[PDB]
Amino acid sequence: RHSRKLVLFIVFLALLLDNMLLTVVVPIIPSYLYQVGLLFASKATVQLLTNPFIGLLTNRIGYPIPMFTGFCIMFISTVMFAFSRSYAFLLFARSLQGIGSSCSSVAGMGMLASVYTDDEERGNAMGIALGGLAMGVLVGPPFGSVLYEFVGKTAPFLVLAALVLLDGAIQLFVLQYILIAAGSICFANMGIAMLEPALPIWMMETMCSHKWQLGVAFLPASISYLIGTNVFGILARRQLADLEDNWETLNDQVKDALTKMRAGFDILVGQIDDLKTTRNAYIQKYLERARSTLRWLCALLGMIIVGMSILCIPLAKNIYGLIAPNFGVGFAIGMVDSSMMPIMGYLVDLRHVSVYGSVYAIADVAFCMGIGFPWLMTIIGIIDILFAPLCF
Amino acid sequence: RHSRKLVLFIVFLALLLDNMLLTVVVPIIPSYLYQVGLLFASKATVQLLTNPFIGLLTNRIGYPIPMFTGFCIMFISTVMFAFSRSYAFLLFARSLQGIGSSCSSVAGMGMLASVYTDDEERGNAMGIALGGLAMGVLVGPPFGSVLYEFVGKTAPFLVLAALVLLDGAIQLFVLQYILIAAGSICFANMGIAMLEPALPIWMMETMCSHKWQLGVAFLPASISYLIGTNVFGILARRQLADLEDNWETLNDQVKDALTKMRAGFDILVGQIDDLKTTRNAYIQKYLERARSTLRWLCALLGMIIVGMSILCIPLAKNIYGLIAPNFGVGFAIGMVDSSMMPIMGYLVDLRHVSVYGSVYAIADVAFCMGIGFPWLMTIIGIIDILFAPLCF
Repeated sequence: RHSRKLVLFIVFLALLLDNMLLTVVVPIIPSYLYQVGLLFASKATVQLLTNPFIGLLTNRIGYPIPMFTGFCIMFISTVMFAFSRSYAFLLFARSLQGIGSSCSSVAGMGMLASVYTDDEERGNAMGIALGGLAMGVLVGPPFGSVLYEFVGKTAPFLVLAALVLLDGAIQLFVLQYILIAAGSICFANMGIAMLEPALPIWMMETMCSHKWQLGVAFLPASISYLIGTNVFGILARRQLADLEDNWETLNDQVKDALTKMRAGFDILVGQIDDLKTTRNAYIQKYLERARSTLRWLCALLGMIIVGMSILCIPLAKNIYGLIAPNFGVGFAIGMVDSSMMPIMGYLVDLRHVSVYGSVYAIADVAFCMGIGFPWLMTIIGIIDILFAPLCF
Repeated sequence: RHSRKLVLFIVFLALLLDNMLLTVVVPIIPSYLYQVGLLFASKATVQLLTNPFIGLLTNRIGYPIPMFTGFCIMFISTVMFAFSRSYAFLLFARSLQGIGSSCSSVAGMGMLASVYTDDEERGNAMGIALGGLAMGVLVGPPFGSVLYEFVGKTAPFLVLAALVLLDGAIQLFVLQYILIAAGSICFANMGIAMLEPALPIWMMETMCSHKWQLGVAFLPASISYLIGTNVFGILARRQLADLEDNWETLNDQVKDALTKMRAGFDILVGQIDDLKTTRNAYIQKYLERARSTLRWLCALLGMIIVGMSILCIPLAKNIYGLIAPNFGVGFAIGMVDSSMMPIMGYLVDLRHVSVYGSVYAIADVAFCMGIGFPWLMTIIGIIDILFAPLCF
C-alpha cells in the first residue's frame, strides 16, 4: 500500500542520486585542467570492488541499517569534495563517495526486492528502479553544467548533498571484532583504487603505434574469467560429497552398535531416533553454514589476489611482462561472481549500467576537447562486453 | 546431430564476421586521415534501420534464401570497399555492407532459433551466438592492425571476403510486385544514412561551451519513444473489437439465425454452420492477416517519418529549432518496436551489442589521438541507455 510506494520512491531517489554523483563532474573537467582518468574512474572502481561485501553484509544483518550509514557517508564525502582543493583530498573524497553509494544502492535494491512478493509487481518495481539508475547518467551533466554556469562554483555539490540529506530524513522519519574487519575492508578497497602506476614513458608509444600488442596483452582475462567461474561449484560439490560419505554409515542388534558409534545435540538426536526428517534437517542446517563460510573465504581470496596483482604490475619492462598480472585479475573477478550469482541477481545489472555509463561519459568528454589510461577499468570493460550480453 | 552443429557453426561465423567487418576499420583511420564520423557510423545506422524489414521478410518467405543474398552482398561490397579510393564510393560500399550484414545476421539467428526446440538447448545456442557477436568487436582491431602493418595495404579486407566466401560455400554445399518494393526499401535506407548535413558551422561552439542546451535539445526523444510505444496496441485493440461486434450479434434462437442466413468461401461457411469452431477459425485467420497488414503499414510509416524528419533537420537556425525533429524521430523508432517485439526478441540484443560496440570503439579511437558529430546515432544511444537495462 502506502509503504510500498514510499519504499519505491526512496530507492528510486537513492539510485538517481548515485548516478548523478557519478557523472556530474564531466562539465567541470576543463576548469580543473586549466591524472584526470584515475580521478574520474576511482568511484566506479571502488564501487565495483565493494558491492559483493555489502551484499553479504545485508544478507547477514538486514536491509535498513546499511542504507542510513551509506547516506551519511555520501553526504560527508560530497561536502568534503565540494570544499577540497588538493588532488589527494579530491581522490579520497571520491573513494568515500564510491563506498557510500555502493552500500546505499545495494541495500536499497535488496529491500525493494524483498518488499514486493507478486512476480509482476516485483518486475515492475525492478524496471522502475533500473530506469532511474540508467537515466541518472543522462540527467547528470546538463544539471551540473547549468548550475555551475549560472550560480556559484560549488552549487551542484551542495544541491546534491541537500537532496541526499532530505532523502535520508524521509527514510528515517516517515518510513515505519567485526568493526575492525569492516574498517580493514573499506581501507583495502580504497587503497586498491587510490594508487596506480602506468609507466607512460614508453607505454604511450606502444599502444598508439601498434594495437596487436595491446590485444595480446589484454585478452587473456577473458580466458581467466571462464577458468575461475567454476571454483565455487567444485568446492561446494566436494563439501556436499564429504558429509554424505560420512553419513552413509548411519544410513545403514546392529542398531545398538550404531547408537554406540554415535556416542550433546547429536547425542539427543541419536537417542530420539530410537528419523529421515532428522538427518534431512541436520544436512540442511550444516549446509547453510558451509555455504556462508565458503562465500566469505572466496571473497577474501579474490580481494587478496587483486591486491597482489596490482602490487606486482609495476615491475615490468615489456608488453609481455603484462601477461602474468592480467591472468590473475580476471581470475578473481570470476571467482567472486561464482559465489554471488545464485543469491542475488541485480549485481550484473548494476555493474553493467555503471560501466556503460562511464564509457559513454568518457567518450563524450574526449570528443569535447578540440588524460591517462586506466588499467583495471579496461579489464572490467572487456569482461562486461564479452559476458553481459551472453548472460542476459 | 550433425545438422544442428553445422547450423550453429555457420551462424556463429556469420555473426563474428559481421562484427569484425564493423570494427576492423579503426586502426586504419589515422593513416587515412594523413567527414569521418559519418563514414564510421553509416554501417551501424543502415543496419539498425533495416533490421525489422528483413525480419518480416524472413517471417514471410523463409530463412535459407536471405542468408545467401546477404553473403553475396557482403562479399561484393567488401571487395568494392577494398579497391575504392573516393569518399562517395567508400560510403556506398559501407552502406552495402550494412544491408548485407543485417540481412545475414537476422536470417541466421532466426534459423538457429527455429532449429532448436528444447528450451535449455535453445538458450545455450543463443548464448553462444551472442558470445560470437560480442567477441567480434574485440577481435576486430588487433587482427586488422597486425595484418595491415605486416603484409600489404588491403589484406584484411581480402581475408574477410575470403572467409565470407568460404562460409557461403559451406552453407550451400555441406548443409542439406514485391521486388521493386524491396529495391525501394533498400535505396531509401541507403539514402537516409548517406546524407546528413548536421550543420557544424556553429553547433560545435554552442555544444562544447554549454551543455544544458544540448540536453534540452536531445532529451525529448525519450518521451516521444514512450508515447509511440503504444500505437500498435491501440490499433490492434480498435481493430479486433470492430470485427468482434459484427459477429457478436449473430452469436446470440435458431429461427432468427436462419432468417439472417437467408440474406464462395463465406457461403460455404454459412451453409456448414446450419459451428463454434468454424467461427473461431475464421476469426483467428482474418485477425492474423489483419495483424500482418498492420505491421507492414506501421513499418512503412515509421520509415517515412524518419525520412521526413531527416529531410527537415537542416532548415533550423537555432538550437530550439532542433526540438521539433527529435520528437519525430523518437516516435518512429518507438512505433516500429511496438510491432516487432511480440514475434522476435533478439532484435533488442542485436541493436544493443551493435550500439555498445560502436561507442566502445569510438571512445578508444578518440582516446588514442594525442571530428564529426553524428545526429541519429546520438538518439539511438540515448534510447538504448534509457530503455535496454529496463527491458532486460
